Amino acid sequence: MDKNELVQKAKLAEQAERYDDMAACMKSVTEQGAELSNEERNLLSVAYKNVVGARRSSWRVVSSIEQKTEGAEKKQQMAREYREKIETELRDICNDVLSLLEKFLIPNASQAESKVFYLKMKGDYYRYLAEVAAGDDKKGIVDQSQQAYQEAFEISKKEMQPTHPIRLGLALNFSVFYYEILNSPEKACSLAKTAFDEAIAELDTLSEESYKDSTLIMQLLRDNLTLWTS
Amino acid sequence: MDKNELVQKAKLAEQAERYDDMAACMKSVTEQGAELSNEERNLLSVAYKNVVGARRSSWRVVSSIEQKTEGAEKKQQMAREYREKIETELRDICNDVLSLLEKFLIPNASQAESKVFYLKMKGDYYRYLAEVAAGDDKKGIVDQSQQAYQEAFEISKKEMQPTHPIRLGLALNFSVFYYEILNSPEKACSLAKTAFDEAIAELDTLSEESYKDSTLIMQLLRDNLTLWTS
Amino acid sequence: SRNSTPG
Amino acid sequence: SRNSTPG
Repeated sequence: MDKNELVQKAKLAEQAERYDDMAACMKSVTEQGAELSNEERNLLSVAYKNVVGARRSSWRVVSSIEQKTEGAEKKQQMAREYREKIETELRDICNDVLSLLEKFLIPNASQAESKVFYLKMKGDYYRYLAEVAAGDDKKGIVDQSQQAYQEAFEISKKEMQPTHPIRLGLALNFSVFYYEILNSPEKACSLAKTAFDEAIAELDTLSEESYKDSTLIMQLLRDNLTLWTS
Repeated sequence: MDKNELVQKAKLAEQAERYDDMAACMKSVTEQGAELSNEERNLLSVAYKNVVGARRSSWRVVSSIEQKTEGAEKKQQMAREYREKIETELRDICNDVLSLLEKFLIPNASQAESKVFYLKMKGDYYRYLAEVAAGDDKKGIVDQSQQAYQEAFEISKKEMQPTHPIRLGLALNFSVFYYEILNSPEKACSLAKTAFDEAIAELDTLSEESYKDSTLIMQLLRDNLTLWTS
Repeated sequence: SRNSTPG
Repeated sequence: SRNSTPG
């Protein structure tokens, strides 16, 4: 229906913790073809993060059971087939978001922070595909994630202040990508440490609108550094 | 579509927190027509409690928003329509459980304990229908809930010890029924107090296997009594 | 809020 | 466990 109606229904779905509904509303908003407001952008992101996150969690649980059932052929087969079912849902969700990003969001982004936001999202959803990719497809998926993060990184470093919440969150996820997907603790820590240190030096550039998100992400950056250097 | 296989898949689904899957597996097991083991009964009950519980939670959120948007016509109408959509899901879930109870679970129950368990669950799911019933249908739904609880109540008092977790849990939910559905606080308090006091009087009837469940439910009974007399 | 049985 | 950005 009307864009404003869909956005109101997405907020209702979020309150009700019905994230399938809320992703469906925000997808319909995106498909209308107009650049998303900051509020609409955030609602889209929250929705799909919760939808995919449910599958990521289930996949880890079942994949682990599959691993620990060697020698019990029937039980292992059933865990494998359930894992594969969950993977298919997970892949379809990622491909859903990635398609919206290619067709609507990235091409229509007129401001640098919008472009960085959507390239970060692209990096994120390819990273979730990389988490479950095996064999032949993985290197190509990993490279798509890296190229999106890297372009987002260069743009943010040129256009956005160190305390900008989107720049900080990009550093956080790109650093996780280096740690978990590229298995390089050193580059992950260097990226997180620089982001934290450069923001720490400019706290007077925070706004009443940005400081809660920005200071949360700095705490997550340091938490990752603490974890990775113990 | 083999039973032992369906049960194993339900356990996987539970581990994965995919309760729709887990309810579907145990619906299929129930429809095979044989009396459920205690393990199968608990899987069925846990699955549907989570499935219906998500809708009940969402319904309360949206119903609260609907009430708080009085005087805001567009917002309230959108909340109403979303509440009605959730209600349809909730009714369909309850109708599925109630049909399994009528067709398989109650007729197949060969022991007093599981007779009480399934009549309690019939009372519960008619109570959940009552929570969202309006108009002409509500009286008959409330009557169905009460009649199922009452029969369960009579069998539990005749056949089970006062510390039995199923007898105690039946008293807890029947008391909530009186308080919330029948708007009868004095009856609710009398029922909860009697159940607590009769268990306190015979704590030697606790078993090591289930004393934790029993004492938990006794605390919940007194917590309701405290809330309703405060 | 009042409690019903967890199961 | 490590953290990525919420939502």
